[PDB]
Amino acid sequence: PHRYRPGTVALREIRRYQKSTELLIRKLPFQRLVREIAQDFKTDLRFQSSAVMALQEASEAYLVALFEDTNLAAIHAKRVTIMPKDIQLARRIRGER
Amino acid sequence: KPHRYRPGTVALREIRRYQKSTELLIRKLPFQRLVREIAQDFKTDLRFQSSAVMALQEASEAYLVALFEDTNLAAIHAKRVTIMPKDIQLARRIRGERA
Amino acid sequence: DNIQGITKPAIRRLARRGGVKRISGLIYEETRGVLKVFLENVIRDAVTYTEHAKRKTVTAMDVVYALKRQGRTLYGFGG
Amino acid sequence: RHRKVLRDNIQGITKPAIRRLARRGGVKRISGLIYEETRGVLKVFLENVIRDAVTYTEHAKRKTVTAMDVVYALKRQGRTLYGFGG
Amino acid sequence: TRKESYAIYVYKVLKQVHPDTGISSKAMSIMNSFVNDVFERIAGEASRLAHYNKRSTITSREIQTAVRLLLPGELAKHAVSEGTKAVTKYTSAK
Amino acid sequence: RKTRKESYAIYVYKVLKQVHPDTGISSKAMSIMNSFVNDVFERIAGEASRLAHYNKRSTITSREIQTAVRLLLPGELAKHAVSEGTKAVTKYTSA
Amino acid sequence: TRSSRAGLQFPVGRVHRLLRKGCYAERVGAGAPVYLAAVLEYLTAEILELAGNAARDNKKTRIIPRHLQLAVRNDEELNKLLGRVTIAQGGVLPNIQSVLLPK
Amino acid sequence: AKTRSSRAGLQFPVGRVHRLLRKGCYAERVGAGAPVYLAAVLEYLTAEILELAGNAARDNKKTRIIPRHLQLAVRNDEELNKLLGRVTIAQGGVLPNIQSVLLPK
DNA sequence: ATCAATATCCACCTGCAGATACTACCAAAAGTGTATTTGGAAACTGCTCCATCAAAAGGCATGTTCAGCTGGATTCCAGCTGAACATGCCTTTTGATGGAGCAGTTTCCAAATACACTTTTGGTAGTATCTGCAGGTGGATATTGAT
DNA sequence: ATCAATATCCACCTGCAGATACTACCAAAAGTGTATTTGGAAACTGCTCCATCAAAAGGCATGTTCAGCTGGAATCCAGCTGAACATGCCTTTTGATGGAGCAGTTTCCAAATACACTTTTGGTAGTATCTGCAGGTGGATATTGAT
Ligand SMILES: [Cl-]
Ligand SMILES: [Cl-]
Ligand SMILES: [Cl-]
Ligand SMILES: [Cl-]
Ligand SMILES: [Mn+2]
Ligand SMILES: [Mn+2]
Ligand SMILES: [Mn+2]
Ligand SMILES: [Mn+2]
Ligand SMILES: [Mn+2]
Ligand SMILES: [Mn+2]
Ligand SMILES: [Mn+2]
Ligand SMILES: [Mn+2]
Ligand SMILES: [Mn+2]
Ligand SMILES: [Mn+2]
Ligand SMILES: [Mn+2]
Ligand SMILES: [Mn+2]
Ligand SMILES: [Mn+2]
Ligand SMILES: [Mn+2]
Ligand SMILES: [Mn+2]
Ligand SMILES: [Mn+2]
Ligand SMILES: [Mn+2]
Ligand SMILES: [Mn+2]
Ligand SMILES: [Mn+2]
Ligand SMILES: [Mn+2]
Ligand SMILES: [Mn+2]
Ligand SMILES: [Mn+2]
Ligand SMILES: [Mn+2]
Ligand SMILES: [Mn+2]
Ligand SMILES: [Mn+2]
Ligand SMILES: [Mn+2]
Ligand SMILES: [Mn+2]
Ligand SMILES: [Mn+2]
Ligand SMILES: [Mn+2]
Ligand SMILES: [Mn+2]
Ligand SMILES: [Mn+2]
Ligand SMILES: [Mn+2]
Ligand SMILES: [Mn+2]
Repeated sequence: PHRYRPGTVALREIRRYQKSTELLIRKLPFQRLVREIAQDFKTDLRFQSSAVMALQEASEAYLVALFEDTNLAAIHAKRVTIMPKDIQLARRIRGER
Repeated sequence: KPHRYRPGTVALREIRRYQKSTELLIRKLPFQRLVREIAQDFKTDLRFQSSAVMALQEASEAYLVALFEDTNLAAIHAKRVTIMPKDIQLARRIRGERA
Repeated sequence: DNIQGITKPAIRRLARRGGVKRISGLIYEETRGVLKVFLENVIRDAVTYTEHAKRKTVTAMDVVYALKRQGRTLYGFGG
Repeated sequence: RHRKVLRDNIQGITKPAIRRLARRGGVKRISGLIYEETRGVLKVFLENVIRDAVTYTEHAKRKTVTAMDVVYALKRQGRTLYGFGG
Repeated sequence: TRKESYAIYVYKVLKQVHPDTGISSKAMSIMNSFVNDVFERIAGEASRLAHYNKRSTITSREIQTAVRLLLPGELAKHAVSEGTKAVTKYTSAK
Repeated sequence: RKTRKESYAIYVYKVLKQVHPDTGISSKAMSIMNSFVNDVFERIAGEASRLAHYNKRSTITSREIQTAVRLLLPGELAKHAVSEGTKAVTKYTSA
Repeated sequence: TRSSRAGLQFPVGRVHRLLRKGCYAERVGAGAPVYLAAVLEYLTAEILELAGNAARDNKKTRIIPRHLQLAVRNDEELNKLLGRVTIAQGGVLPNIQSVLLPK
Repeated sequence: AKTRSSRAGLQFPVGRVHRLLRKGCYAERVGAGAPVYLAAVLEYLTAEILELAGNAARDNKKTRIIPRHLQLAVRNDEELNKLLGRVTIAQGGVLPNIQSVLLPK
């Protein structure tokens, strides 16, 4: 059977997702996460449709940029595999932790 | 057979000493000449209140110290204990000061 | 759970858009925590603007103002 | 009647001074190339703040950079400074 | 020309929490700018709040929300409580 | 009865036709441009405001906007913006 | 109209009005709204010009968010001006660390 | 005649705060309660840092609070540290802190 | 180098969501004029504090030597993480429907603004007088490092 | 462990930069009372758009297998970077001055604010039309990866 080497399909995905703009997290699961979190600050809250979309657009852009910095941290340690220590390093240096 | 502390012992002694004090670490007059030189290249005939230069120095020293903490973390992340230019650059890129 | 609704595949897609090629098994749990903290800080501020205006509906503007004050200005929703 | 030419003053930020700053920053070992990297980083930092401070000075039609000009310049750069007024 | 500072007031509060502790001129300057800074942040946030809701008045209510938006966790809870208390006591006069 | 909500959309559209007569723009992209204009407006008016206060002035003039621009826009972008701003005031004053 | 006198497409009158209501300063000079409207116009043109180019480079006649993202991020100065800004539905620039490439 | 501060039971100047809110142009009108609430919040935050700073001074066998004490107070308190995360206290220095991998043996 | 398996790209089409067009109505925005009110520019000039210069001298930068131990290069391989698939679970669509609650009006009063006086008070000044603590000793104690 | 070279610690003491004290002055600040104006809380309510349900449709997340190749452990060693030393330079300190220029006090005019009245738009709606390009197909050919 035909089998692509480890890494070859990942490079394809990167090229594929860096070219597109669609959101990469399914909308309903995200909308559920949003509602439960808000419920802890005020109950019986309704959300405009655009309101939830703004939160997804912001969260995804935030996570995407964080992975960029996380990637540099892993590459800095002479790796090509991101790990928790890479995300932590990036957040610490950003001034988030 | 003179006495010699091992490599790193005096460095640690210095870290404790400097983290315990608050005095400026760059000589004053030299720093002031640097400020006058740079300012002069932007605009000629400028005078400086002495406290203006001191404010610049406190800010610059606070900035460099914090940057070295981050750089130090970048080196340790790479399993080293020796900071290098690549660590300062990684720190500045992540902080959002570089490309 | 709800945070678990943010799937491994989606997290990998995000990473891919971020230029990541190889991912550690532990990254998925680390990311969820990061995403949760991000949303709590943004949603907390939004709801606060919502409570201030005496509304029971979080508006896009409430989110945009929350993102702006968190230093993460967003364009395209009333900014 | 005239002043002295100012040049190469960035070398006034000596190797011993940079070591000390690194020390306050928790650094134990320093590579030989750190010293020129640091001068470069400081020069950029200084040009950016001084450029703003002088802009405030010129806006007020003064020829003397005040501590306040520096403080406002640091503030707008997101590096608020306490201790010199404002 | 006269330049105002919060120094005499900072000094009163200091004597209240540490009757036998003094404060250097430099520390006091740090305190005056800390007070000026927090004031600006709260006033600015309140300002925006009023605009967002098309109100031309900044009331204790805007200040309260600005305080919840600006201070973290506990500092907010305590600042908020200390603030409403002082308003309630103020309105119960004259 | 619906309250009028101002936007820079029509003015943005005009400027688009001068630089690219045959290209259009989606509504979502227009919303972004509108967000952009409002943002810069606020950044500039804000610095202008502070400049006036730092100098014990109560009037925001073209000098405040100009200095505000030098402080906010990076290098070249600031040179040109200052250029456009001055050009528009001289042409406005002598007319 | 004040805009035509200044030679601008942007609403001088509106800009002026927005400055007053903003409580930016007790008083607002006459030149201020002009200069500001001119600056906003210029920045607008700058971006539409580059985004228009990004759209044609993609064989398209209509400017969408993505084009604005490419215009801004591929420009050193605009990128800086908007370094803390998120353009919705803009995505990111194609970019892969060389150490992750094949062989 | 009595001050609005005493009426509010405050050390901080309610009259000055109210006056500063007007001169700042944060809105057209400023309600009577706003300066009272703001003055009290500012008084409280001041009290909180002076409390912690006075203690740091005491731990260093000093009776006079200096910048360093204000810095120790701020950096050692999680919430104040965050409220002042982008602030630099001149002559404050830093917190004694050495990474473990750097310690001998 | 050869050859099979997918992935990737370009040309040509179509349906349709999203962008145009015109007409219509109108509360609010702009502009034109006329008056009145002022910020803050132009002058003059008090006097703060910034640039400079001299001198003395000792803290600290320089430039070297020497060798400890860290970074960098290799070698290996255990095992984690990517690729490919069979499964079938639950997100996506949408269309319809209550109906919650956002947003537009109209009413009306507690509260804010505008002014005139009268009473305080915080900020400066000009002189005087304590004091917490930096900085230097001296001697006891805690570390570090060679054996 | 033993023991020596040094750094660290801490009680003691002294000089003085810096913090307190006092008395005066007073422009600006605050508090007090009234008079007049209104921002926006209330009470309704029209209808926009948010939450649910239904119900397939199948797109895409799961759970497995298998093994490629990556991360991390072990070793080895050249030479980079720290510790210590001898020198003597240039920064720090202390004073002394001249006068550049920041900042206070008036005088006074080009503008800005304030209102009235007229005219012009930018939005919001409805209704009818058009069009760039997402989503598919078909067929060509690039890119991978096994031999
Ligand atoms: Cl990890
Ligand atoms: Cl390097
Ligand atoms: Cl003007
Ligand atoms: Cl109020
Ligand atoms: Mn020069
Ligand atoms: Mn073939
Ligand atoms: Mn082809
Ligand atoms: Mn073809
Ligand atoms: Mn005047
Ligand atoms: Mn000396
Ligand atoms: Mn020498
Ligand atoms: Mn050797
Ligand atoms: Mn090693
Ligand atoms: Mn192994
Ligand atoms: Mn297959
Ligand atoms: Mn209802
Ligand atoms: Mn309402
Ligand atoms: Mn008094
Ligand atoms: Mn001592
Ligand atoms: Mn001794
Ligand atoms: Mn003893
Ligand atoms: Mn002394
Ligand atoms: Mn006395
Ligand atoms: Mn009304
Ligand atoms: Mn009612
Ligand atoms: Mn299954
Ligand atoms: Mn194997
Ligand atoms: Mn490897
Ligand atoms: Mn392993
Ligand atoms: Mn080597
Ligand atoms: Mn020795
Ligand atoms: Mn002069
Ligand atoms: Mn005159
Ligand atoms: Mn029209
Ligand atoms: Mn038609
Ligand atoms: Mn297509
Ligand atoms: Mn085909």
